[PDB]
Amino acid sequence: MVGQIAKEMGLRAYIVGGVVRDILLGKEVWDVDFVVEGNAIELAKELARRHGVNVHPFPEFGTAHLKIGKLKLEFATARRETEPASLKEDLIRRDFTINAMAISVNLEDYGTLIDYFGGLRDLKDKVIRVLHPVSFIEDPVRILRALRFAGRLNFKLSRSTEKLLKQAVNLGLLKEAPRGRLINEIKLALREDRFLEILELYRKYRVLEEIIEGFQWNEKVLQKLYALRKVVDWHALEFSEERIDYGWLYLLILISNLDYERGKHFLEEMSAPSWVRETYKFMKFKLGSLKEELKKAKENYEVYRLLKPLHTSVLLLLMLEEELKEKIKLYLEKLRKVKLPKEKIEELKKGKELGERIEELKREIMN
RNA sequence: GGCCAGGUAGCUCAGUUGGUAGAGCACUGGACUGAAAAUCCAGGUGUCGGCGGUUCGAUUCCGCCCCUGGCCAC
Ligand SMILES: Nc1ncnc2c1ncn2[C@@H]1O[C@H](COP(=O)(O)OP(=O)(O)OP(=O)(O)O)[C@@H](O)[C@H]1O
Repeated sequence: MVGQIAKEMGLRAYIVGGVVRDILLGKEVWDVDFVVEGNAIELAKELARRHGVNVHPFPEFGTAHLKIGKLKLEFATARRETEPASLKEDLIRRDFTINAMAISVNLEDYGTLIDYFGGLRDLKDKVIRVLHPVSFIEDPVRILRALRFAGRLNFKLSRSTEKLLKQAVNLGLLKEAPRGRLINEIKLALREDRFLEILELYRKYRVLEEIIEGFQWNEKVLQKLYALRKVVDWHALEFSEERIDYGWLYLLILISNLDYERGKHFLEEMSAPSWVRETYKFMKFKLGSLKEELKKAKENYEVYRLLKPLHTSVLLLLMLEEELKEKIKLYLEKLRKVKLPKEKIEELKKGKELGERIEELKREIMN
C-alpha cells in the first residue's frame, strides 16, 4: 500500500539498510526502514490513517514510526548528512556496502534492488567493505560494528577496510568515541550466537584493550571461552527449555582476571542484569571456596545443598572444571528430579520443622 | 528499544537465610446518644502487579507481560 500512497503524493519511497540485507539473506524481520524522497512524515501519517493505527511523528529528526500488526515501520526523510537530498546521498552516508543498498517500493519499478556501490557483489563474496577511507575516522564505533557483522554473517574484511580499520585503531580513535555508543555496540555483540567469533576479531585487532581499561588477552581466558562454548552448546542442546543469556557468561570470563573495581564499573556501564552482577560477585570471591567444598563432597545431599540455591549460570561456570563436570551433570539430569505420593506426605505432615523433616527424607533417599 | 528502581489496604509507607504478614487516618456492627461526633471493646484493614514454570509449599527463585518514574539509544 506504500507504493500506492507514494504514487498519489508523487513521491519515491525505498526499503533501506540492513532490512534489505536480511531480505537478501532470506531473513525475515518485522522492523522495516524506509527512505522517502520528499516528506516521509505525511506518508507515515496517511499510511497510519488508512490502516487505522496510531502514528508517532518526529519532525525535528524528520522521521515517523507506526506499527501495523507485528510490523514495526519507520519512515525516514532522505538526508545527505547525519536542498532535497537524493537517495544515493542518503545511502552513501552509511557504513558498509551490504548495508548501503535499497529496494524500490514504487509501483512502476517495484521489486528492483538499487545498488550503487556494488554491495550485492560484496554480499555474494562475503566481504565487509567501507564506502570511503575516512569511514572509521568519521564514526569510530563502526570499528566494532564491522567485526560484529563479520562475526554474524561469517564475512571477511577487505584489504582496504582492514588496513583502514587497523589505522583507525592505531590512532586511538576508539578512546575519543562516545562511551555509550561503544558499550551499546558491545551489548549488541554479546547477544549474537556467533559472538565468540566477534571476540576472536576483538582479540585480533585488540579493540578491547582500547575500550576496557586494564584488559589484556591470555591463553587461559581463551581456552575458558572455548570450554564455555562447549558447555553452552550442551546446555542449549539438552536443557534448552532452561536457556538463559549466554553472552554475559563470556563477558564474565573476559573480566575474570580484572580488578573488582574495574569489573563492577564496566558491568555498571554495560547495564548488566542482576543475575549477572550476582554471578560476578560470587565468581570473584566465593567461587574458589565453593570449588574447594565441591572437591570434599562425598554424599549427594551435600552436593545438593551446595548447588540448588545457586543460579544456572554459576553451575555453567562450575562445568568449566573437568572434575566437577560429571558431578554437575549428575545433579542436573538426575539428582534434583524426584517426588512423593499422597499417603506418605500425609504421614510426613502428621512450620520450618516440616521442611527440615522433608530435607531429612530427601537425604535419606539420596544416600 | 536497553537498564535501574518502585507495585503492600481507600491513601501515605517498612518487610531476605522460602514456613502460617504490619503502622498512621477512612470500613462495617454493637456498647454510648433525642440525633450526631468523639471514644472504648474490638475486629474487614490484603489471591503483597498479572500469567506460567521450579519447589511439598513462592510477596521471595526464574521466565513472559501490565502500570508508573528515572537514566538513555532514538
Ligand atoms: N554509525 C553508523 N554509520 C553509518 N550508518 C549506520 C550507522 N549505524 C547504522 N547505520 C545504518 O542504518 C541502519 C540502521 O539499522 P539498525 O540500527 O537496525 O542496525 P542493523 O544493521 O539493522 O542491525 P540490527 O538490526 O541488529 O540493529 C543500518 O542498516 C546501517 O546501514
